[PDB]
Amino acid sequence: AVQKMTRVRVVDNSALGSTPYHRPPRCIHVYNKSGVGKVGDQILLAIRGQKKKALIVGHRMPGSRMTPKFDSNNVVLIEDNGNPVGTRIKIPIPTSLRRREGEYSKVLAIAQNFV
Amino acid sequence: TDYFVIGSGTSTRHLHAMVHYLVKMYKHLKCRSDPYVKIEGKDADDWLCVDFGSMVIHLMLPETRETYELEKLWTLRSFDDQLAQIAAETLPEDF
Amino acid sequence: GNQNRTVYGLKVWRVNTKHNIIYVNGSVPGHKNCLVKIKDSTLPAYKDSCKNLPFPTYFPDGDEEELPEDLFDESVWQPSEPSITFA
Amino acid sequence: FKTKGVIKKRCKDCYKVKRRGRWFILCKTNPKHKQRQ
Amino acid sequence: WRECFPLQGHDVARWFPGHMAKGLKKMQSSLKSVDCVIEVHDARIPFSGRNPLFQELLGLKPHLLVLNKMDLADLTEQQKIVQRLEEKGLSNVLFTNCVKDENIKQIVPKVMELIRCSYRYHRAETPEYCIMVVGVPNVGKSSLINSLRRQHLRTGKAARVGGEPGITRAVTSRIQVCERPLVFLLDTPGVLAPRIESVETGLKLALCGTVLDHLVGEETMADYLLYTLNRHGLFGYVQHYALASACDQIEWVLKNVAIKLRKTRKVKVLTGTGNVNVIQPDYAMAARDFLRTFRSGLLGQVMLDRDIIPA
RNA sequence: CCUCAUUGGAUCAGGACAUCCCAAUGGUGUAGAAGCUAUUAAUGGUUCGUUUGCAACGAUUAAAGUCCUACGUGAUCUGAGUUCAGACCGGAGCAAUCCAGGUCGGUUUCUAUCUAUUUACGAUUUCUCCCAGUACGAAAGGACAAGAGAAAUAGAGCCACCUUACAAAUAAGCGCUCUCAACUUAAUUUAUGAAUAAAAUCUAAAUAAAAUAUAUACGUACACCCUCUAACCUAGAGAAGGUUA
RNA sequence: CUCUUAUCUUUAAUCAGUGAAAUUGACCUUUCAGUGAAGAGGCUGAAAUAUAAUAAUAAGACGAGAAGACCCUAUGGAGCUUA
Ligand SMILES: Nc1nc2c(ncn2[C@@H]2O[C@H](COP(=O)(O)OP(=O)(O)NP(=O)(O)O)[C@@H](O)[C@H]2O)c(=O)[nH]1
Ligand SMILES: [Mg+2]
Ligand SMILES: [Mg+2]
Ligand SMILES: [Mg+2]
Ligand SMILES: [Mg+2]
Ligand SMILES: [Mg+2]
Ligand SMILES: [Mg+2]
Ligand SMILES: [Mg+2]
Ligand SMILES: [Mg+2]
Ligand SMILES: [Mg+2]
Ligand SMILES: [Mg+2]
Ligand SMILES: [Mg+2]
Ligand SMILES: [Mg+2]
Ligand SMILES: [Mg+2]
Ligand SMILES: [Mg+2]
Ligand SMILES: [Mg+2]
Ligand SMILES: [Mg+2]
Ligand SMILES: [Mg+2]
Ligand SMILES: [Mg+2]
Ligand SMILES: [Zn+2]
Repeated sequence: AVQKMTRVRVVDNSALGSTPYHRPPRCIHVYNKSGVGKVGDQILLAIRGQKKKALIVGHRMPGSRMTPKFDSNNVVLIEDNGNPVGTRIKIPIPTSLRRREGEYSKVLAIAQNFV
Repeated sequence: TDYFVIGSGTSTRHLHAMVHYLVKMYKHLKCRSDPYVKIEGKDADDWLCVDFGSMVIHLMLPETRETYELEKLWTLRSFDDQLAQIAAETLPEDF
Repeated sequence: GNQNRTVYGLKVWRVNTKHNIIYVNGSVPGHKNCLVKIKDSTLPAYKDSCKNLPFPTYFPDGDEEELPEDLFDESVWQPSEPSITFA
Repeated sequence: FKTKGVIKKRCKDCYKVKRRGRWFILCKTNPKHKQRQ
Repeated sequence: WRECFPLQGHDVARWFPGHMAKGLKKMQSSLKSVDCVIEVHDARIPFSGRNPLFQELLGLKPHLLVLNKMDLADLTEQQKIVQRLEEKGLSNVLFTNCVKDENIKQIVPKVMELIRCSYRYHRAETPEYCIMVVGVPNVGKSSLINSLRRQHLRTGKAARVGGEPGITRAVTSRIQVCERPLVFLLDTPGVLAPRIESVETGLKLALCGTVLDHLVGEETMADYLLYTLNRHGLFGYVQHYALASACDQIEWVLKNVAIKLRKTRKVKVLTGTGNVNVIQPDYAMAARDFLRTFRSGLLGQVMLDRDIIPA
C-alpha cells in the first residue's frame, strides 16, 4: 500500500532516478478514488524538485494468495505521454500487470524478468 | 507471449491507421469466442502497442525504436548492452 | 447484534445428498451451529427459475432416479479432476 | 420555452393555446418564438 | 561544467503568509500621514523580486529606491545600473551599506529635495516630515531605521534587526530618525509578491535570503550557487573549503564540504531487501553552510542579475 | 481637528432549493464534439494537502453547490479573540500611569432530577469494452440509445484464507461475501377531436399515450405464548433469550 | 494521523455492609405550527397517548455552581503620583 508521502525506490535505469541523491522520491498523489495504491496503480512522485508520474510495480504489503510480496515498494517512471522514462528494468515484475485494466504492455516490454 | 512483433512507421498518422486496420480485421477475422483487445498508447504520439492473446505488436517511430531498442533485449535476453550497465550494490556505513 | 438479517442472491455451488449439505456462495449471518432459513431467491433476475427444480419438493421416496452423492455446478472444479491447465 | 410574465406574439405564424393550466405561444416556423407564462 | 541550470518541472516560490496580507492593509491605511515612500532592496538583485504592488498601491506618494547590502555585491558597472534604472522611471537611486553606514548620509538631503518638488495638501502645515520604508524581507529595511537613527540623531538601535526573514511582522508606529528636519520613519513587514514572475527570479530571490530556504529545500538552491559561482568565475569556494579543484556537481562539492566540517547523519535508505539505516555525510548541512558562507560575503562579490542589466 | 471593536476547527449533522454533480427536457448564431441559455427535479453525493491568518496556491474529481439551524452543536472536545495580575520595546505624560500600537508568558468545574432520544430492509457513482474510428464531417476531429465487464464509496454481514493481537478455543481489518422491484408525475413530446366552414388545435374540452427525482401500493424480515432447582451458552451490565440421550 | 484494533488492570455492572454533595415554588413534568422580548412541557389550534422500573446518550429545562468578564451609577471607598 502506497499513500501520500510514502518513500519509493525507482527501479529503472533512467537518470532521473538512477543518479544517487540524498533524498529518495516521495509520493505526492495516488491516481485512484481510493487513496491507497497497489500494484498497477499510478502515482505522482516528487523527485529532485520535479513532479513526475510513476507506476507501482511492487510493494511490501500482503496481497491475495499466489502473488509475490516484495521487500521494497518498487516504482517505474513514466512520461506525461505515458511512455516509460527508462529503457530497462532488471528487477522482477509481477505478471499480474498484464491483465489489470490499463496500459501496461509498454512497461512489460521493457521488463526482462517476470515473477 | 508466443510471438513478439515490432514494426516501424513513417509518421504518427500512419501509426494510427495501421493500428485501426489491424483491430478492424481482427474482429472481422473470426475470434468470435475470443475476447477483445485494447489499443494502448493513444495518448502517446510515437509509440502504440496492441496486445493480442498470443501476440504483441509494438508500432513506433524510427527514433523511438532506436532509443528503446526492443529488438536487442528480446533477441539477447540477458546480454543486452543497456542491461549490462545496470549493476548491483550494497549499503555500508561511511567512516 | 442478535437481529434477524437476510442475504440475497447466494449461488448454490454443490449439494451433498448423503449428508444433506448445501454449499452457498459467500457468508451467511449467524454463528456456527446457528439455524438458518433457506428459500429460493426473491431478487428480480431469478423470478421464475424454479421451473427446473422439483416443484412441490424433492421426494426420495418416489425413487424415480437415484441421485449421485455429490451434485456440482458446471463451473465448479471438482477435486479428483486433472489439475487446471489454462491451455 | 421561456417562462415570462407577459406573453406576446412576435410573428404572424405565432398562435396561442391554453395547455396544462398555462398560456403558450407556439410558432412552427420559428421555434424561438415559444413562450410560457 | 554544465551549460544551463535545469528549470523544467520545478515550481515557483510561493511564500505569501497571512501577516504579509494583514500588513498590506495597514500600509494602505497609513497613506494618510506619509510624505514619501522608500523602497529598500538587495544590491545583488537590482532587477528581480521587486514586489510590483509597491509602485501600484503606494504609487500615490513620491518614491525613492535605496539598494542596500552594497558591500557584499559587485558594483563595477554601477553606472550602467543607473542608466537602465533611469529608463525604468526611478530617477533617484541610492546604494547604501547599513552595517558600516556607507552613503547613508546622502539619503535625507535627497528625501528633503525630493519632497520640495511635490505637494503636501492636507499635511502642508505639519512641520514633521514623515516618510515610510517598504521592501522585500531581509533587505536591511529594519536596519536602515537604525543606521539613520544613529547617523543623525546619534541615539541608538530602535528596531529589532534579525537575520532570518519575518522578524518584523506588523506596521509599527513612527520611529524618530532626525531632529533638524524632524524626520520620522514607519517600519513595515517585508512583502514579496502574490506571484513571483519566473522560477529563476524566485530561485535568485532565495539566494540573498529573501524567502525562507526550506520552502525551496536548500538543495535545488545550493546547486544554483555552484552554477553561478562557477559561471561568474568566482572560484573562491575551492580555497575556502580547501577543495581539490574546481567542480560543477553538488554531490561532489557537498561531499567534500561535509567531510571538511566533520558532519554526518544516520539516514534510512531503501535497498532491495528492505529499509536499512546507514551513517552518511550530511549533504543537507553542507548546503546550509555553503549557503551561509555565500550570504556572508566571504565567497566573493556577485552580480546575480548579469547580462540583464547591461542590455 | 481625529477615531474604532465574536469567530475557526473536531464530532454528529436536521432542513430550504434560489441545483454544484448525477437524472428528464425546450431553444440556439446546436453539422459531429465541445459549449451557451431556460424549464423540471432536493435524489444521493459534494476530496486531500501547503503557506497561512484571512486568504494564497498545489494535486485531484462526475462534482468539490449556495444558504438556514443562537460560531446549528463548549453540562461532547479544542485554537484564537474579548483580555486583565508579570515583562519588554515604539509613542505619549512632571510622575503615577497610558495606547482599541507591537510582542513573550499565563487555572472553569459539574455524580443527569425532568423532557427527548438509544433494535430491519428492497444502492449511488465512475472508468474500460462493444456498437465503432462508425453516424456526422472537406479535413481536423468524432457521437446517442441499446449491450457486457471492472472497480470506488455507502449499507448489511461474515472468519475458509491472509494480516494483527490474546505468547488460549477468540476478537478485529489491512481479509471475504452480498445489495433489487415502482402501482402512483413535471418540465416536455406525440395521437384523436370540438368550441372555430380547417385536409386546423397535445385537451385548466370530453379523450389515448410516452416521459426525472421521489414513494411502499407490491414485496422480503418478524409471526410460536412459551418448562425452568440448576448447570452451560458463539445470548447477556442486570433481567431477558437458547440448550439439557 | 490514514484507520483503527486486541489484551490486562482501574472504573463500571450485579450481590452484601456503610453511606455524602451542590440542587429543589408546586408538578398529574408530551410532539408540531402559531403568538411572543432572538424566547413555550404549561397560552391558541391540530396531533399523540395503558402503567411503572434498569442500563445508556447530552438536544433542552435562557440546566447547576465560583468572589468571572463588560458598560454605566453613587455629591460610596481605597492604593499610587504630583506641578
Ligand atoms: N552585510 C550586510 N548585512 C546587512 C546589511 N543590512 C542588513 N544586513 C543583515 O540583514 C539582517 C537584518 O535585516 P533587517 O535589517 O531586519 O531587514 P528587514 O527587511 O527589515 N527584515 P524582514 O525580513 O523581517 O523584513 C541581519 O542579518 C543583518 O546583519 C548590510 O548593509 N550589509
Ligand atoms: Mg443533512
Ligand atoms: Mg427547482
Ligand atoms: Mg450546550
Ligand atoms: Mg455527564
Ligand atoms: Mg505591575
Ligand atoms: Mg502566549
Ligand atoms: Mg512556558
Ligand atoms: Mg497574551
Ligand atoms: Mg438518564
Ligand atoms: Mg453505449
Ligand atoms: Mg450496596
Ligand atoms: Mg405524563
Ligand atoms: Mg414553536
Ligand atoms: Mg395544547
Ligand atoms: Mg442502579
Ligand atoms: Mg440536558
Ligand atoms: Mg447625583
Ligand atoms: Mg466621596
Ligand atoms: Zn413566431
